[PDB]
Amino acid sequence: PDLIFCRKQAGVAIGRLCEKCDGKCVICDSYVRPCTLVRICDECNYGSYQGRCVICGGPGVSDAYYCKECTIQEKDRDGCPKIVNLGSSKTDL
Amino acid sequence: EMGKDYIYAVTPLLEDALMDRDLVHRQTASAVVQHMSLGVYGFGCEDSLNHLLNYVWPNVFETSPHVIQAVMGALEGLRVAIGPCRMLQYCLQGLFHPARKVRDVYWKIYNSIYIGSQDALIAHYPRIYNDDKNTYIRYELDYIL
Amino acid sequence: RYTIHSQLEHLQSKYIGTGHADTTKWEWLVNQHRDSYCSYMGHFDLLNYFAIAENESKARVRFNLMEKMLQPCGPPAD
Amino acid sequence: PPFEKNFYNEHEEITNLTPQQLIDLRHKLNLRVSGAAPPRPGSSFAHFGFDEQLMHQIRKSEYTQPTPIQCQGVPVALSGRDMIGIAKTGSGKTAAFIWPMLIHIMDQKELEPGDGPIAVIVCPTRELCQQIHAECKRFGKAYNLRSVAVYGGGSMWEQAKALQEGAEIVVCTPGRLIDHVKKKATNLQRVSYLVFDEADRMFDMGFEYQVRSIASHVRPDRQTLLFSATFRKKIEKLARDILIDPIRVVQGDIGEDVTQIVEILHSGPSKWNWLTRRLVEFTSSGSVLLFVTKKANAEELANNLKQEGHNLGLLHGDMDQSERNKVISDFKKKDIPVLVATDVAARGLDIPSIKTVINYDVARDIDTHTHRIGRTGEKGVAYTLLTPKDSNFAGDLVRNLEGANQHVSKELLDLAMQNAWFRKSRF
Ligand SMILES: [Zn+2]
Ligand SMILES: [Zn+2]
Ligand SMILES: [Zn+2]
Repeated sequence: PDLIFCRKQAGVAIGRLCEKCDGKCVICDSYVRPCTLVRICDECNYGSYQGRCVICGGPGVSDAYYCKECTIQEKDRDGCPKIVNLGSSKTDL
Repeated sequence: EMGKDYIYAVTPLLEDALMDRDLVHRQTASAVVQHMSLGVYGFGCEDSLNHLLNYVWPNVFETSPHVIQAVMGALEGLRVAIGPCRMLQYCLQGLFHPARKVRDVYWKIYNSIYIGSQDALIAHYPRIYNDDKNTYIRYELDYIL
Repeated sequence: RYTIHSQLEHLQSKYIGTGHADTTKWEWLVNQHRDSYCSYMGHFDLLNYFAIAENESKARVRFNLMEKMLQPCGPPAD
Repeated sequence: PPFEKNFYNEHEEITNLTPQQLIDLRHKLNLRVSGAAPPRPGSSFAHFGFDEQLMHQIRKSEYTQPTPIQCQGVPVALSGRDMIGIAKTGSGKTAAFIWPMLIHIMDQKELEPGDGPIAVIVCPTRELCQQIHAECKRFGKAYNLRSVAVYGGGSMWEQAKALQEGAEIVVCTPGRLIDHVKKKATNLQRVSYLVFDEADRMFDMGFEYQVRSIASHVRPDRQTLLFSATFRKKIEKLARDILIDPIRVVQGDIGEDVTQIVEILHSGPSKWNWLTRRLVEFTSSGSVLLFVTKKANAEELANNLKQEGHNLGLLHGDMDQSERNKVISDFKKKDIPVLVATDVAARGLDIPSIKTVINYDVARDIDTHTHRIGRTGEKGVAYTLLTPKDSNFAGDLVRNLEGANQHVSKELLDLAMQNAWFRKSRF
């Protein structure tokens, strides 16, 4: 898998989720207790990328959250959690 | 937090499972320990979780990716539940071991404990003495009023 | 070869104060002293304590702690 | 010099047990016992046959009646057998190996000037050394035997002096014993009874190299006892290396075996007819996993099975990940009932539907053998195919089967017994 996190300084944009992966934690893939709202960086929310899914990239229909365990361990305090595809290009998958 | 009355009942099963030939047993048992320790935090089950930490630790010398990834997550949850002091006390053994493998593993564990709760470690570092050339004692903390 | 796990471990090595298997005692203890001084400057009552113990003003204690941050523990070996 | 190991005379009450009574006695003692021809356990000091001098010290103990690990371990050790005791502190295990040690020592010539110890007990810590030493001096007084403790963290020079005065028993930590031996404070030339206590703790504390060095420098026809609170692959491998046909004694609550069938065939090429006559019946029970070591052999077997009309997959180490995942998925979903794999490629095959594992080509070693047959399901069986060129492996396999209380056919035993290193060292 050629997938990393963005991990840039996140700003005031809010992450979205498509309807497949809707109630998951963007970090640990859990469904128990969504706690903290996800912020993304300004580059990952731009132009045609505005409003896409943080996890997969599809059309977003709800807000993305950190679960309670990640909030307790302070995993919301790293960079932008958008998934980046290194094996392909920008307008690719 | 409802699971705080039921850690003692489950500890023997987990002790058997964390000492087992099957790798999936140990991986899943470390997942259990992680979720227990994060679920009870600020309720006082440090005795039970210290007992379980004794059985989690021998698995840090594991070459398998998913197993070592489960063990590290259990250790990070036990950091939150138990305190960085006990984790630092377990970790100070092998930071300067002669064996480069032991040093690798222990510095991984220490770097986790350091990135999480860097400021709490100021109170838990041990006393290291001055040699001929360098001063390593912290004197302000020895001041008495 | 690009995984999330090797990206996490490389970002850990970028956090100042982190070490590896070739870290020396000198480096470890210099990190300890530097964040000890930063924490004394952050916490107000530890600084009150030191300022009463050594009969100095708080601004003077902060300036002294800042000056001691450039080379704590003396110079390195080699 | 020759020495005796077997000092045991089974009590009639124990000889007179029916097979069912024996099974129920071990259940009552909460013990699981394996190995070749284990002695029956006793249940009383009378069954151990101790004389009045030893019983005198035992009655001033701290003991009645014997503990379970003593009940089984004392007859094992008195019989001269090696032993793996999987048991926790302080289940009476220390006395379990100390009492037979005393009897063993008493049979030999007394110490001459220059003689090293007859028995050595190796410990992870000074603390345990001192406890074990205290017990050795207590019980050893029954026969006026001398014990010296040499451990790290203790005076090198006082220990050297005590060793020079002479001792039948040395209790030690591993590195410190080795140090005194190299310094010629003592020597291992009279050691015939060797105990490694808390061997798991010793490995965890970094002592495996020292433990192995000691074992390597003590005469190989010694009696050796190994105790651990846990069994893990590291200690099991150790036991294979430093014990000879041990009886394995496990306290029940600390433990928690695959059905093996071994066939001895004419030659490598005759494995094919063996397999084609049986493979359909095997697939009727569930999925079938065939192991080989070499890619070329995997390929040849798989190609022949395909030509034979079988619906099978192949898994070898040169497969890319997607290639690999397809085969494993097909096997998991039962799209293919049969899979040929090499050892190196077999990750991902802990599949419940596997009811037959076949070791078609012989495993490189017994560790690999164990890893292979672990893939089997219960209702599941692991077949191993040997030929007359596999006699060395056969010896290791016999010992593996015996430790697992599995059947050792006459044919298999005869094959193993072809080699002197097996046929003699054999208990
Ligand atoms: Zn999470
Ligand atoms: Zn971003
Ligand atoms: Zn999505």
